[PDB]
Amino acid sequence: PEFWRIINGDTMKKEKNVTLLWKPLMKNDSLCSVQRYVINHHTSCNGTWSEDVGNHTKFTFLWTEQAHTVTVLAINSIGASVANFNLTFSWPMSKVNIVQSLSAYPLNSSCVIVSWILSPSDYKLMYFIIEWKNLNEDGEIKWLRISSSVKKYYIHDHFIPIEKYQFSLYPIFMEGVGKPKIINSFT
Amino acid sequence: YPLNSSCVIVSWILSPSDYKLMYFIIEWKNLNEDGEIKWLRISSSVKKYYIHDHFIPIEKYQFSLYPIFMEGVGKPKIINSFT
Ligand SMILES: *[C@@H]1O[C@H](CO)[C@@H](O)[C@H](O)[C@H]1NC(C)=O
Ligand SMILES: *[C@@H]1O[C@H](CO)[C@@H](O)[C@H](O)[C@H]1NC(C)=O
Ligand SMILES: *[C@@H]1O[C@H](CO)[C@@H](O)[C@H](O)[C@H]1NC(C)=O
Ligand SMILES: *[C@@H]1O[C@H](CO)[C@@H](O)[C@H](O)[C@H]1NC(C)=O
Repeated sequence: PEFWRIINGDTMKKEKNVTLLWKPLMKNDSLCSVQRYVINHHTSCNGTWSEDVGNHTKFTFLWTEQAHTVTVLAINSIGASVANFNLTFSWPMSKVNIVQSLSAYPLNSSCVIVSWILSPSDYKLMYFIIEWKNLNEDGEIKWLRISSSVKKYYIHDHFIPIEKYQFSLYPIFMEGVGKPKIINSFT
Repeated sequence: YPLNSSCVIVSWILSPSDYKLMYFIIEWKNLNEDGEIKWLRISSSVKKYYIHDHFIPIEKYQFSLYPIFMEGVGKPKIINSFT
């Protein structure tokens, strides 16, 4: 699976609610069928266990402490997956910004232009998240994972000219997720 | 200058000379990416051209108008920045 973290809370509060969302596996990716999914959490106590999420697409947790790591193992009847995606949460690196600017323009109803300019940083940079949402209705969040090597990508999605949309870019580092950049419209 | 995302209008001016000119070739090339060179034909009777194609307004595009006389190609003319 490819999980995605949703946060619904104030930045001032030290405890944040994190929701995990993943796109259902396809026939080839899961090698066919996976009967049940499991999510494991990493704790400073180093407790090894398993938590069963079910076929439900939503899972919620409350993050308070420093070092937390989540791994979504897709256990099949044969066994468990060997390679999984990875993400970290912590405070100090959530303020550093490496991307100063970005712009978004509409081509038509099928594609959107996004460009960004960033600056070199001491830590290694590998990949980025770009997602979009609608303010007219509080629907589901649509997101995509892109590489940091290429500075230019066209979003292929439906877009209503009348409705006003929100775009945002999340940076990813080994230490965690940095300061998110959210764009409203032309300014 | 681009009228919108799908139309660009170019303008020029000519002066009398001993040689005569027959047609013009409109050529453009991108800066950041090394894309294929696109060229178009135009006669000298009409002074305006409405280039219609898919364009991305954000990036700069380099334009070039070249003249033709009895002896062939003349001095290249380069347009680097949008007006
Ligand atoms: C997170 O997972 C990736 C790949 O699954 C791995 O390369 C990396 O070392 C992991 N990080 C930690 C802190 O376990
Ligand atoms: C929108 O533009 C894209 C190219 O950016 C093109 O593939 C698509 O066909 C266009 N939409 C329509 C409805 O023609
Ligand atoms: C741009 O202008 C040209 C010339 O009138 C027109 O054909 C075209 O429909 C216009 N494009 C848009 C997106 O309005
Ligand atoms: C092409 O050939 C014709 C006849 O040989 C000549 O009149 C014409 O000038 C030539 N074209 C050019 C560009 O010289």
